[PDB]
Amino acid sequence: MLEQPYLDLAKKVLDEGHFKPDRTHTGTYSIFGHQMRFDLSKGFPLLTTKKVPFGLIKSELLWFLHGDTNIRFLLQHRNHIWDEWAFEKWVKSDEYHGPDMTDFGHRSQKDPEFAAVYHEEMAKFDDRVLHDDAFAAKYGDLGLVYGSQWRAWHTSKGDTIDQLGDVIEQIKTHPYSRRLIVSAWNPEDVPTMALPPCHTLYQFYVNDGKLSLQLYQRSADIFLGVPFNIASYALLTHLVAHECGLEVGEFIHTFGDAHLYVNHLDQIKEQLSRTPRPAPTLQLNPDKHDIFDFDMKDIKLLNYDPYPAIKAPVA
Amino acid sequence: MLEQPYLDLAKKVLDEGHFKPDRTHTGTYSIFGHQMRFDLSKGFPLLTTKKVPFGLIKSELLWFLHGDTNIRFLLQHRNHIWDEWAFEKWVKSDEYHGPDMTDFGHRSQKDPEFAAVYHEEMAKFDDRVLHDDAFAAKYGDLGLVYGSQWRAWHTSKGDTIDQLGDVIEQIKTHPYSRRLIVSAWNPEDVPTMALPPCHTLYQFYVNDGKLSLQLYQRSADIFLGVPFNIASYALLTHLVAHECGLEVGEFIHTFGDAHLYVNHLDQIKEQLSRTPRPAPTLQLNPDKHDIFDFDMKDIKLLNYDPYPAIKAPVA
Repeated sequence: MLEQPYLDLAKKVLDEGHFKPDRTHTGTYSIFGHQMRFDLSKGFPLLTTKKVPFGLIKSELLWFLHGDTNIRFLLQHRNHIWDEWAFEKWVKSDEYHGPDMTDFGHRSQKDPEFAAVYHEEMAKFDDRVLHDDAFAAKYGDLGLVYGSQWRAWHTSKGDTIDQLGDVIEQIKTHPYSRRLIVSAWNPEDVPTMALPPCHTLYQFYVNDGKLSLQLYQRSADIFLGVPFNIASYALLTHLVAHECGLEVGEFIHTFGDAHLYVNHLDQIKEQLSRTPRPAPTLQLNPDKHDIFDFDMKDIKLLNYDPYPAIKAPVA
Repeated sequence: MLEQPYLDLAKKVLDEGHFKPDRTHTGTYSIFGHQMRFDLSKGFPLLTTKKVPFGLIKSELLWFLHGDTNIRFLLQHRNHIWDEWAFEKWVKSDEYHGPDMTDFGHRSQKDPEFAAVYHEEMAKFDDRVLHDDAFAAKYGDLGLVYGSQWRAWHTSKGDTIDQLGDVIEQIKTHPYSRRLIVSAWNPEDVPTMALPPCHTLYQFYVNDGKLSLQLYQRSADIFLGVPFNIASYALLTHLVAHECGLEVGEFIHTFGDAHLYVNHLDQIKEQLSRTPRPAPTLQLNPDKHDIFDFDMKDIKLLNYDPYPAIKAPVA
């Protein structure tokens, strides 16, 4: 069944994982080193064993593909995956004259109404970003995010390299290249910043007139993360394939540390007693071929009949 | 037997490989995506099924570890793996007033005496590098090599980051880090240069008080390359383990494109009918713990009883 390499990872982490005290200790089971393959000709590897929001995914991949870094795009799509980040830096100094929130991702988890403060304060911020150009520009731009380092790497000599656009230029002239590699890792930014990338490095490849893609992800959350990630890059594999006129091969997900957090073993345990269903067909716009000029309504997904989504808390 | 994951790779490439016209077409069998593990507590994964020069390896890793980039070190150790590179750039313009050699790695393969010209000319160059400070400085320094981008990455603001030395600083304070990553890939240099790295990215990890290491190599030569590479990084895993006071775990070799060139199928076929022997024990100096201050005579290897080495031509 298409998503089984998923399910197998978590079976592995569960009974082969190691405990690491490593958060704020908190706990994890973690394996170092794992490839996993998906044949993208069988289906779209959106997990059927719990409902996953494909639109939070195809929006987030369209931000990346537009070279975007400002929050505002996403919040114009009901997409709240990046908020936390920007809001933190908002609640840092100035206009911010309101209720401090150090460790709000904990005080707002070990709360009751420390949740409503944050959730009004965030209601607020998200609205500031939405309408105050002025504001948006300053706080909603996160600056170093994936779309930034995919499409505009700052080079020592002053320019900006569209690292993806050039690799897409070599798929079409040099399909047999062994260097079709985009990095999001920058040695010097890496230690200043909040979130050194998980989705560290990717290489494409061509044979048989089909595109296969390989991701090196450095840290992973089996429960809450990996189901969403499989789809971002399985979609990337389909639109680059789509634009370079080739067919979709395979998506290979390689992990350095994979880990399940301890508060997720319950859910992941229950998910596992379910039985994967025939997976959705992905299907994109022929009349449109400009992928950096794609919008929402041109990637369509059909026949995703999941099981119920499982709520879990993030750790 | 310790080196079997090797042997299995080539069995895979051989009967699962694809033909790619991709050199100067010339031919290869190539797979995209492969992890491979070595438990470094069983032995040192220096192939027993053909003689491999461990000293060409432990010298080359000491150049890297000294932040070195000049050829001269290596040529002071009978180490000719990097020559070709430097010599090419020598035979580019000036003092060079001698027999052009465009495509000498072919004219000097599809030759007879076009070999003696090169091999006197190179005798010569190597000697220039050896004794002419002046010269060495200019031609024997290759500039962007692994030791350069491990220990002195040029950052946009003017400094040089000792990316390895800092990660070795975090093994000892932050052993449970999920970011123990050194890159040799630089987005902007990458397209100017000759040889964009194969040994692209590496991450270390700690559990159980033992160090395991993971390499992402982007292109690989199963026959002539991979046996030498397994040892460079299996040695790195032992000396970092050695200096951070921890034990040696495992070495995980992940490959994007693995490939065997067509002129190597014979040899690799014959190697495979051999039967791997108990592997050598690696053993390093206790009194010395400064690994960047290591020299040759402090890494010792014992009990390597290989089969005969198999000569093959490079393609």
